[PDB]
Amino acid sequence: MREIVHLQAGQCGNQIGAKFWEVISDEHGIDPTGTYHGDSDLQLERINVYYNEATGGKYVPRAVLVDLEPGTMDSVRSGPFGQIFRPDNFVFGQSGAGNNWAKGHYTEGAELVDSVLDVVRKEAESCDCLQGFQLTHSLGGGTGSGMGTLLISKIREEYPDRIMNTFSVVPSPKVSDTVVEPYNATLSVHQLVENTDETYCIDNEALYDICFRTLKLTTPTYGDLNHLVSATMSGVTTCLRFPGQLNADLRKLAVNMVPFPRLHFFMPGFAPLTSRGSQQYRALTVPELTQQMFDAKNMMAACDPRHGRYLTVAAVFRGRMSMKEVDEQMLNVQNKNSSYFVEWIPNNVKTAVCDIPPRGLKMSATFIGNSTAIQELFKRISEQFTAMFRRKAFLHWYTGEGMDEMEFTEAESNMNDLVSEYQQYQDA
Amino acid sequence: PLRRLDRFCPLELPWGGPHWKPVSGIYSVPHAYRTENSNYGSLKPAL
Amino acid sequence: PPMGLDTLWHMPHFQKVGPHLATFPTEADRQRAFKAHREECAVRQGTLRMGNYTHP
Amino acid sequence: MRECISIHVGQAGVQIGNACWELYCLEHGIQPDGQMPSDKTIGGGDDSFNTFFSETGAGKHVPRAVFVDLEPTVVDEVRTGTYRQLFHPEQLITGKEDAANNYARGHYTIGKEIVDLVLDRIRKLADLCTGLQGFLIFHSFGGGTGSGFASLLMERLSVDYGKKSKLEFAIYPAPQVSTAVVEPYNSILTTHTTLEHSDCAFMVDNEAIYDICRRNLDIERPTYTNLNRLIGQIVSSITASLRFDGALNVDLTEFQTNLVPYPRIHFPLATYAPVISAEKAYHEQLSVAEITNACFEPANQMVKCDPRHGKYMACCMLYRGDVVPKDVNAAIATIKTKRTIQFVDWCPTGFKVGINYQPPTVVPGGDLAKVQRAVCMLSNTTAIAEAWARLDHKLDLMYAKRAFVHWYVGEGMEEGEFSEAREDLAALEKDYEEVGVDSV
Amino acid sequence: LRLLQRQREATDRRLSEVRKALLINQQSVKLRGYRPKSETISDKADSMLT
Amino acid sequence: QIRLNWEHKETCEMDWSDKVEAYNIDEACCRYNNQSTDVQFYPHSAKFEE
Amino acid sequence: PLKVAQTRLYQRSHRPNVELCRDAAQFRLASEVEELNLSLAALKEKLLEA
Amino acid sequence: NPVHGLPFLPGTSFKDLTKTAFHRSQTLGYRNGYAVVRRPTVGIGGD
Amino acid sequence: KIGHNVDYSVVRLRLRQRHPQVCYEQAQRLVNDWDPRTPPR
Amino acid sequence: THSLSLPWRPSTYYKAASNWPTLDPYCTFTRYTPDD
Amino acid sequence: ATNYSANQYEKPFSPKYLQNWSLAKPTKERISSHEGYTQIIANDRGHLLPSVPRSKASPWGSFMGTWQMPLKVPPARATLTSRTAAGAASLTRWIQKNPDLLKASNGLRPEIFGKPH
Ligand SMILES: Nc1nc2c(ncn2[C@@H]2O[C@H](COP(=O)(O)OP(=O)(O)OP(=O)(O)O)[C@@H](O)[C@H]2O)c(=O)[nH]1
Ligand SMILES: Nc1nc2c(ncn2[C@@H]2O[C@H](COP(=O)(O)OP(=O)(O)O)[C@@H](O)[C@H]2O)c(=O)[nH]1
Ligand SMILES: [Mg+2]
Repeated sequence: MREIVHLQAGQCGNQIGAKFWEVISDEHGIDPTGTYHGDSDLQLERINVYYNEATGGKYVPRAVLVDLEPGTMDSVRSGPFGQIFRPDNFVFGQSGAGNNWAKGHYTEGAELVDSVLDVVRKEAESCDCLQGFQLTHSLGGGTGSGMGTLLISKIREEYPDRIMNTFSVVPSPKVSDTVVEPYNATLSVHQLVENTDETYCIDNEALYDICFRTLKLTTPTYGDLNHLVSATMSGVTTCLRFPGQLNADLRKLAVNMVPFPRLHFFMPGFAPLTSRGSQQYRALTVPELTQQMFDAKNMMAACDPRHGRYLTVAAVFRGRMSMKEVDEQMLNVQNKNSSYFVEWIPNNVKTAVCDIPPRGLKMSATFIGNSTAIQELFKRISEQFTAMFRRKAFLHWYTGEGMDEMEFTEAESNMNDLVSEYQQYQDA
Repeated sequence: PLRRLDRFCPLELPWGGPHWKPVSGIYSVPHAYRTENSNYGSLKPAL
Repeated sequence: PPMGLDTLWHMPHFQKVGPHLATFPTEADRQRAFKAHREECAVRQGTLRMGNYTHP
Repeated sequence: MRECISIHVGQAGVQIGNACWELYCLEHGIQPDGQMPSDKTIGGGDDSFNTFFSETGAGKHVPRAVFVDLEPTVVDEVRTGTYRQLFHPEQLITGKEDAANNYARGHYTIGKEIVDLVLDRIRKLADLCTGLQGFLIFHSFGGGTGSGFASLLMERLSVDYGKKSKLEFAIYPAPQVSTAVVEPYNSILTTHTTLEHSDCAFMVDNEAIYDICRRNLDIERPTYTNLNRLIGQIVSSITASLRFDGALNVDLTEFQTNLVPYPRIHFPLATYAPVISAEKAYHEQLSVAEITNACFEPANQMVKCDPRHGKYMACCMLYRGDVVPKDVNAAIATIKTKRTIQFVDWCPTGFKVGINYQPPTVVPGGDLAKVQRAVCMLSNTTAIAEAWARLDHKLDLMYAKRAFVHWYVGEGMEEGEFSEAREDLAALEKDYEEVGVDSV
Repeated sequence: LRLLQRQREATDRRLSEVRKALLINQQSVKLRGYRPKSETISDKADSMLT
Repeated sequence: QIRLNWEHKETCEMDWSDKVEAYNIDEACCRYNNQSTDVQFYPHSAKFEE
Repeated sequence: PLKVAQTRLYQRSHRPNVELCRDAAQFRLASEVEELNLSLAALKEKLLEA
Repeated sequence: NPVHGLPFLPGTSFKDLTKTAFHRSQTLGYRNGYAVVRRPTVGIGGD
Repeated sequence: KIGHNVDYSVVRLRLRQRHPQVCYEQAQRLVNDWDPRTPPR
Repeated sequence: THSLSLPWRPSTYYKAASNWPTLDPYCTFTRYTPDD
Repeated sequence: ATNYSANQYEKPFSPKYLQNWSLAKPTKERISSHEGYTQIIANDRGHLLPSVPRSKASPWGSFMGTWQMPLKVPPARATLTSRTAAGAASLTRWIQKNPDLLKASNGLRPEIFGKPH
C-alpha cells in the first residue's frame, strides 16, 4: 500500500544491502530458503513494504542489485541470504569503473542504464501505491558514485513526486581509500544536491570509532560496520511496517527536517549500543537512550555537533514507552543546550513512537539530525579538491573520457554556495 | 610432504554457528509483540 | 673525508630542452615556485636536490 | 569473467612466467598435467581458475599465456619440462635467431617477423575471454627481444585494441651492476617508444632484490629462480582480487587511475613487505603496523632508489590474509605523521587500499615463510629521477663518442632516433621536476 | 681545513631551529583564533607575530 | 642387480595399487550430500571402526 | 545426514589392507552418528510431550 | 561444538579463523550474447 | 576569562617547545586538528 | 592409535602385520552384525 | 556489407558482448525510407555504366600490412590535458602525420580530447 523500491550500486552499496536485507528478513521472520516462519501476525501484515508476493508462502525482496563488474555480487550471492534475490534483478556489465566517476557516468554506465531502468519500472509499477525509493552507495568510487547518480538523475525525471533517499558513505578526513576520491565526492555531491529529498551521510572512521570505543571490538569486520548502517536504515521506515502511538513515515520526516530545499544532509545515529560486558551497567530507559543518542561519540559522521547549531532533530523511538518521559527528555535536551540549537525554530525535535522493538531489546531509537556542523565535511572535501584542481592533478583520466573542464569548476561553485548557505543560518 | 597444513588448518572451531532464534528469550520482553490499542477493552494496563 | 656525490655529466646539447607537462596555473606561479625551490638546494639531500631537509 | 592475458616476452619474461604459472597452478588445484586431481563436487566446483585458465570440454585447463622468445633454448626447457602437458603447444612461440642485446633486431628486422603470429595467438586467446580486463606484459629493459619486441607488441596492441589496459612488469637496469654494455641504448629507446603506449609500468631492479635476498632472507649466493618467485608473488598479490573474496576489491583498471597522476609519469615501484625467512618469522609478530612500516623502509624497496631523495605522489596498497581494516586505517594514519616520509601538496589523499582474505601460498622449495599477512605496495615517487639521471649519464658517455651505433645504424634504424629519444627523456627529466615543486 | 668545515652541520641544527620557530609561530597564530569573536580583534600581539 | 631392482619396483607398485583403490573409495565418499541418492541406512557394525 | 554418515562409514570399511586406518575422518563420522542420535532423541521426546 | 543462539544485534558477529580457502565462483557470467545467472552450488572456498 | 586562558596556553606552549632537543615530530603533534579554511570566493 | 575404545579389536592389524611384517605397532559401534 | 540493428536486441549483438575485444565497425541505427523503384546503374558482369559517378578510393580495400604500417605509430588515447601547448601541438601533429594509417580499414582510432594552454 506504501511500497519502497530498494536500489544498491557498487561494492559499498551491494555489501550494505546484503546486510540490510538480512536484517529486514530477521525483523519480518524470513528463512534463508525464502519462506515465512514468523511467530506473530504483525510480521505479515506489512510485509509488502519491502517484499513481493510469490506462490507457496514465499517472498522476494524489491532489490535492484546494480554493479558495473559482477565480482562483488558473486560473493554477495554465495552468502547465507544471497539466494533469496530474484535472478533477473542482477544487472551487470563486463568492464568495471576503475574508480573513475567519468567512466561510470558517461562511458560504462550509459550502456547499462537501460536495463536497470527497465527493472526499476517493472518493480515500481507492480506496486499498489509507490511511497518512495532507497539507494545505498558510496561517493568515493566510480560505480556507486558515477552511475549511482545517473540512476537518480533518470529516476527523478520519471517519478518526480516520490521520496528519494540516499544512504551514502562519504569520504573520511584522515585516511583515504581512493586517491581520486575528492573528485568523485565533489561531482557526486553536486549531483546529490539537486536530485535528492534526503541524504544520510556516513563516515567509515566514525563507524570504526563506534566499534572501538562503544562496542570494544578488537577486530570489527566490514559486516559489523554494515550492521549499524542497516540498523539505522530500518529505523527510519519502522513506522510504515509496524504500528505506533505516534506514526511518522519518510514523508513526515522529510517535511519536519528540511526547512530549506538545499539543506537535506543528515547525520544518523543508533541509540542502544552496549559492549559485551557492560549490559548489566545500563538499563533500557528513555533517559539512558537519549543520553547516548545525542552524544558526539555516537554519531555516524565525523563532525561533532558543537561546531555548529542543530536545525532539526528527529528520534524514531521503538517499543512500549511512556511518551510523557519522551517529551520531558526531548524538552530537557533543548533547554539545557541553548547555544547548540537555532533560535528561530521554537521546537527543533520531531518525535515518533512505534510499539514493536527490535528482537531481544525492550526499546530502541534512531537518531537523525540536521546540523549546521555538516559544513566542515564539505569544507574538507572542497579544500582537498582545490589542492588537486589548482595544478590539475588527475584531470587527464576524466577529460579523456569526454568530460568538460568547467565541470569541476561548476561542482566546486555549487559546493561552496552550499557551504555559504549553511553559514547563513549559523549566525541567525 | 606437508602440502596439507598450508591449504587446510589442522583445527576446528570450538563453537558452532550461533543461530538467531532464541525464541523463549525474544518473548521474554515485557508485553512481547503487544501493541498499545490492545489495552482498550481489557483489564489493568501499565508500562 | 669523503665529499658529497656529484651531479653527473650530461651534454650541453640536451640542456636547452624545456618541459612537456605544464602543471601550474600561470607563468608567475611557475616563477614563484621555482624561485622558492632554488634557495633550499644546499639543505636538501640527494642529487638534483628534491628530497628531505637533511635534518640536524 | 575476470580474465587477463599474460604476455611473457624475452628470457626474463619466460623465466618469470615459469615461476608465475607454477604458483598459479599451485594456488588453485591444477596439477602440472593440466587436470584436477579429482572432482570432489558432484557438479559444482569453483570456477576461480577462469582468471588464468581456460577449461576445455572434458577436464583440462589451459593457461591464457603467450611465451615469446627469439631463441629456442629458453622455451625448449618449458617444452620438454614438467609443465609441458599443461601448456598448449601453439602458445609457445620461438624464433630461430635471437636479437642479441640489440633493440634494432627486436624492433625492425627480426622481431617484425613473428609479430603477426603473436598477434593472432593473442586474438585467439582473447576470443575465449568473456570479461577481459587487460593484458599483463613481462619483459626487461636491458635485452634485445624484451626491449624491442615488447615495444613492437605495444605498438600493435594500441592499433588493434584502442584504450585497453596494458600493465607492465619491467626489469629496470641496476645502477652499478649490469650484464650488458649496450643496455643504456636499449633502455632509452624502449622507454621513448613506450612512454605513452603503457597505462602503467611496474619496475623492479635486480641488484635491489639481491640485497633483499641477502639481508631480509637468510640465503646467500642466490640464483634467478629466487628473484622470479618474488616477482611471481608480487603479480599474484596484484591479481588476487579477481579470484578471491575481498573486503575491498581492486580492479586492474583502478591502478592506472590511482597511481598515474600525469600522462607520462607512469613508473611506480613495487615492494613486498613481509619477505623474511622462516627462523626470522619464528621470532617476529607480523601485525599490520609492522608490515605497513616495513614497506616504507628504504632498505626493503625492490628498486635501487632511495625514497628519501624524492617526494611521494601516489601509493597503492594491497593487503592479503588475516587483515582487519581497522588496523590498516590506524597504520596508514600513523605513516602520514612521519617527516622522513614526505608527500606532494597537490595529492592530500595519496593512498588506495585493498584487502583480500586469501593468505599467500607457500611454493615448496621457496625460502619465504608462511605468513598470515602480506602487503604489495606500488608507490609512484619523484625519487626515480636519480635513476633516470644515471641512465641519462650512462647513455651520454657512450653517445659522446658514438660507440656501438654501427650495430644500430646498419639495420634500418637511423641515427636521428637516438637524438629524439634522448631529447624526449631529457624533457621527461624536468617533467619530473615540474611536479616536485610546491606552489606557494 | 676540510675537517674545519665540520661546523657545516652545526648550522643545519640552527636552520632546523629556525624552521621550528616558524612552525611555533604558525601554531601560536592558529591557537589564538579559538578565542571568542569579541576577543579576536586587531592587536599589537598579532603584529608582533607577523 | 636387475632382479633386486624388479623386486623393489613391484613392491612399490603393489603399494601404489592399494593407494589408488583407497583414493577411489575416499573420492566417492567425498561426493555425498543431503540432496542426493546413492545413500542408505546401514546396521551399526563393529567393522565400521576396525 | 544420518544416511550420509552411515554410507560414508560403510564405503570406507571396504578399503584395502594397510590403509584401513584410524583417520580423523573415522572419529568425525562416529561423532556424527552419536550427535545425530542425541538430537533425534531430544526431538522425539519433545514431540511426545507436545 | 555446542550451538548457543543469540539475538541479532548490531554488535554480535563472531568470525571464523580456521578458514584458508576464499575462492569465489563465476555464478554471474555471459554467453553468446546474453547475461546468464546460474544457480549457486558452492559457497566461498568451494564448500 | 576564556581569552585569558587561551593566551596563557599560547605562552606556556611557546615556552615548552622552544627548549632544544625538541624534534619536529613532537612539535607538529601539539596543535594538530584539521580545520579547513572557508570557501575560496 | 590415539584412543582406547573399551572393546579393543586388534585382529585385522594382526592379519595385516602377519602378511606385511614391516608394519609398525598398534599401541595406544560395539557389536557385530550376523553378516559379519 | 552493412551491419543493421536488431532494435530491441542490439545489446546481445553489441560488438563487445560477442567476445570481440578489438575495435569494431559502428552499426546503423536508422534506415532511410525511399519511394519509387531503382534504376539499373550496372550491366552484366557488374561493370558500372560510364554515366554513373565512381569512388576515388582504390578497390581491394585499404588494409595496412605489418611491413606497410608506419614506424613510430601515433597515440591511441592522446589526451591533451595538462600539457605544454608546443608539446600538445607536437603530439597532434604526430597524429596527423600519417593519413594513410588513419583511413585504413584496420586503422588507428585516436581520441583527441582536452585542450592545452
Ligand atoms: N629477474 C630476472 N631478470 C632476468 C632474468 N634473465 C634475464 N634477466 C634480465 O634480462 C636482461 C637481458 O635480457 P635477456 O632476458 O637475458 O634476453 P632478452 O630479453 O630475450 O634479449 P636478447 O637475448 O637479446 O634476445 C639482463 O640484464 C637481466 O637483468 C631472470 O631470469 N630473472
Ligand atoms: N564505510 C563503508 N565503506 C565501504 C564499505 N564497502 C566499501 N566501502 C567504501 O567504498 C569506497 C570504494 O568505492 P567502491 O564502491 O568500491 O567503488 P565502485 O564499486 O566503483 O562504486 C571506499 O571509500 C570504501 O570506504 C563498507 O562496508 N563500509
Ligand atoms: Mg635472449
